[PDB]
Amino acid sequence: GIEWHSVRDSEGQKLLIGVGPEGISICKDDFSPINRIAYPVVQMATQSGKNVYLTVTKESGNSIVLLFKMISTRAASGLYRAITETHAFYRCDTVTSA
Repeated sequence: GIEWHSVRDSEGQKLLIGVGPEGISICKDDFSPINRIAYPVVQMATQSGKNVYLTVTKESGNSIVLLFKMISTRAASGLYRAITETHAFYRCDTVTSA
């Protein structure tokens, strides 16, 4: 079901990002879980060439940025689209009586 994307963190550690129904899943290359990020916590998503940045809200109230380095601009666009468009499936909104 979930589409896993190959990324590298700030240090260079190989990770796997899984975009699912509840949110973002961060794992190691052997799929061992590390952390999970729910979509309401995700404030923003940014793409700068091969890189993808995420603005995450903390339970404290403040916002911090997560960096994900990728092999190509098409790989980054694939992860950016996954976070942005599976949000147009998570966060739905329309009129009823038109």
